Amino acid sequence: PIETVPVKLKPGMDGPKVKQWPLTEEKIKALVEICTEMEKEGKISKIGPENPYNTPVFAIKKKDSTKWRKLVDFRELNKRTQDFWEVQLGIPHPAGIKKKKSVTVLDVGDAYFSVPLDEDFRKYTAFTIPSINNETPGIRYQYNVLPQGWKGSPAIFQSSMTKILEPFRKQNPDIVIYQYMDDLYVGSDLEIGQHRTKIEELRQHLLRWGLTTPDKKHQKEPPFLWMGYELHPDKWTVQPIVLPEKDSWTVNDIQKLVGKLNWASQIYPGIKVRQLCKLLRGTKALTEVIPLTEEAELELAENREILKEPVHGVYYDPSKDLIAEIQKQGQGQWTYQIYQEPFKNLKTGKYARMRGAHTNDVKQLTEAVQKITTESIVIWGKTPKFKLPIQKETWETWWTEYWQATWIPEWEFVNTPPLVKLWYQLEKEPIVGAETFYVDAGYVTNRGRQKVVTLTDTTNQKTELQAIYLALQDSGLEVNIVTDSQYALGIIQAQPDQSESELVNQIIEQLIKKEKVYLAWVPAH
Amino acid sequence: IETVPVKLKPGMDGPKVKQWPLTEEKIKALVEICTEMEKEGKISKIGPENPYNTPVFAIKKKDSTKWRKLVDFRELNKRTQDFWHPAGIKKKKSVTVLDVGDAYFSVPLDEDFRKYTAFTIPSINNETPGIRYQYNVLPQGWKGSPAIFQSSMTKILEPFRKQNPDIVIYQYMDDLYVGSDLEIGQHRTKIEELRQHLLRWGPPFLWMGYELHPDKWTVQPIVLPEKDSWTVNDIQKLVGKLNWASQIYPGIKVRQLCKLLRGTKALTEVIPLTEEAELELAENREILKEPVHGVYYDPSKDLIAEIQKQGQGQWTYQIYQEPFKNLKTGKYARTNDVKQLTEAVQKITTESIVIWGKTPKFKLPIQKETWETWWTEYWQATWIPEWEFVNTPPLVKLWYQ
Ligand SMILES: Cc1ccnc2c1NC(=O)c1cccnc1N2C1CC1
Repeated sequence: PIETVPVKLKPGMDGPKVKQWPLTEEKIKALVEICTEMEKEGKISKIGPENPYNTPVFAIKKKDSTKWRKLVDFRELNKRTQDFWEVQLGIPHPAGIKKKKSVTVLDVGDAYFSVPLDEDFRKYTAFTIPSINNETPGIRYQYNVLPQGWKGSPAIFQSSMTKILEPFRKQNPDIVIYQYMDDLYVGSDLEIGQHRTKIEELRQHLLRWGLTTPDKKHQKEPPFLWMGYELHPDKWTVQPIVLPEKDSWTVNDIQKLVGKLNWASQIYPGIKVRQLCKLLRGTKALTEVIPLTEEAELELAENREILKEPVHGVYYDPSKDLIAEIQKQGQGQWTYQIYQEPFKNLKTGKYARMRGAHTNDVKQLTEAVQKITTESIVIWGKTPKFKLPIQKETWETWWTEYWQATWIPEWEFVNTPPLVKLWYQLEKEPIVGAETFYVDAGYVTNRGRQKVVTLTDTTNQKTELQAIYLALQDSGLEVNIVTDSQYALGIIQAQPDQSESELVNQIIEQLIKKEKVYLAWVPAH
Repeated sequence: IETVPVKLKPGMDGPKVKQWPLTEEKIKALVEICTEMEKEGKISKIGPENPYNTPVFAIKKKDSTKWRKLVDFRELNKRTQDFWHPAGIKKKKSVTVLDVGDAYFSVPLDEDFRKYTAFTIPSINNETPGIRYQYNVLPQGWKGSPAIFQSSMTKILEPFRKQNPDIVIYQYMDDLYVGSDLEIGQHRTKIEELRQHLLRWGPPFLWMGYELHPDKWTVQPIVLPEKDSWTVNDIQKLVGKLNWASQIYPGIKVRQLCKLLRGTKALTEVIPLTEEAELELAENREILKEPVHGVYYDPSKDLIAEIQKQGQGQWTYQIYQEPFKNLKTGKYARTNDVKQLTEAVQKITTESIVIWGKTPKFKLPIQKETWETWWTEYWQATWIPEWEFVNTPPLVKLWYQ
């Protein structure tokens, strides 16, 4: 009994005109009973031959029930129907919700069928029920409400829905509602009974609009296994995950395992999959079998142990501040956890993202802070005070001297090894009394020294780094190195401390070893 | 009132742009703002049948404790039909910038366009669907607005224009640039009056409320280290710099310098310079003393703007249309990086407007996620330039300042 939403077909398009599949007399019977049931309920109505449009219908029974069910294939109509505002793909994360005293799930029965369809649009929803006898033709109808499976259906519905609640809502600032598809989660802090009572109030508010809902005795009870998590009104966790105890693992198995493991990491700290992931290298078939390594099985067992003991996330307490803490779990790995009260976790997580072929902890660390911030703003519309294993001086140093602009919010140094530091720094001016190496796969020094080495299967870019490596190698604790390679200059000036290029890493090693190193660039010819 | 029929460029459809998530503080501010804009029938809540969207942000007024609703009409402005500049302004001594945005709201928007102006007030953790509206009047930041309001504008402005033709006034989007050569004392007064002379019909000060002083804007020439003693290193840097700049000023010769560099000498070894070298530097030094000749502003081309992080809160920018063909170069010094960067951008954009009445396509030395995270935190302009993100080469940074 609510405002109907105005619809239109995509521009320059006519309604769908597609032939009805030849049905069975058996199915024709069922359909007529259903469409009649429906026409007396107003959702559909017979139409004149005026209408030339048509959409295929068919009969399928209920699942595990020996009862017929009408289905309408709206693919074509939907191909022609205008687009709508997005049925939000945005899903709330548990760590962002606040505890309630009680909560309730209200399943909306006959959702779509409780809402009207733009009258000027109904015609397009035409379909036919074939006759059993030849020159005794079959029934033409059209939809008056919202057909399941239609484009707008979910959108329009979800909309009206909110419009309806808006009222109730306003006169119940106390209560909290969240609508998801056909369910309505409703929690409050009302004492047991008062809560149960207000639900009905609501249940009625909806009733006034023909919105049928389940009674107390038929409603679902906490916890609520919501896409990945179990939701009690005051605590949460993830969907119970036990690790198989196989002795033979297939590529696919491992993939599935890693995926699962990943999921869990958002809450279960210390979950690691580096070794298991390693198992994929060179694999040739989703059904190939890979034996476990001592580090892989160790890891498996260690994760298996971690999962054994269940954990439960806490809810958002907006009155408190949210603290985010980060740790370097391994080369390239970072773990973090956010909380308002010590160890009382809202959410946890890892960060392995490597942006660029070469990086340093500082750059990497920073990138993680960013990730976190983004998340926060999204789940809580606020950013956390960070706890970081690095000292300002360190940060500031790198910062100030990096070519790209950057920014980190309020953060506090936490002395929690391993601390992130800079393993080396390029001198900012030439070193007096330090041998000067001129490179181009070979070098020459001011002291007569030289070596023109041999490199095979080496790329242009790779030949340049080599020379420099060489230079570092034969030189003493202080070196000045002159090169024409802007590339290398770049790579190194960024003072990376990890790279997935083996050569680099070596050089990096050299650098850390030296007392003072100066790198300079000069043109080619 | 009589609404002028507006339309998108042929075949183009409306914007369907994602809304960057906002902080609760911002959100609330926007709810409060739009709620009142609704009561005034400026905007209206919309329905599912509207698939369009444009991003919304809340910025803080300069030395004002209120918020301003900012709308990223970039995508739309680009798709809107084309509706159909005082060089004297850039010479003016003083120019004040005002925000005339609120005028637009007195004029209704063509009903059949309104839908394209749809935007959304996001919900934390998607706990809520998100509040959607569209505009009923001319919306701030929409290129259409100034055009469609031009007429009424000129009208309320012809008096001052002739009652004070010693003042130049330019209108760009929601902003009014009032130039003059008066004494800063006189200027500020004449500005205020204009304000009431507008109150008369339809304006807090923009850009610190403060002034601008175009007359004093100058080009940052390429420089060379002047120094007492010259070491091999110094010279190497020199030549490197020189060679680069020779692609702009071809008259630059390095010949003699390069010769002081024969031999694999030690980097710190000081090199006294020859006579030919000395003069070669001088000549080069002389060539750089001014911007390269020939470069002219082409209205039919995009105004590009690149920035470099120097350090110590110092930045370098260059405005051009064709590589090496710079229309202007400058310097910016102070906070934190972003803040600084945004202030650079805004500052730079203003100049572009004042000078070539247009906004530039920036190239920022930063990471999207980060920029998207903070820019609104310091932004105060009423317009938003187009921008892209890049990775500055260590050499270029070196070749400037
Ligand atoms: C799935 C979901 C999404 C958003 N909020 C909630 C829920 N479900 C809950 O079970 C829940 C648990 C605790 C507090 N609020 C909750 N609710 C709020 C509505 C009462």
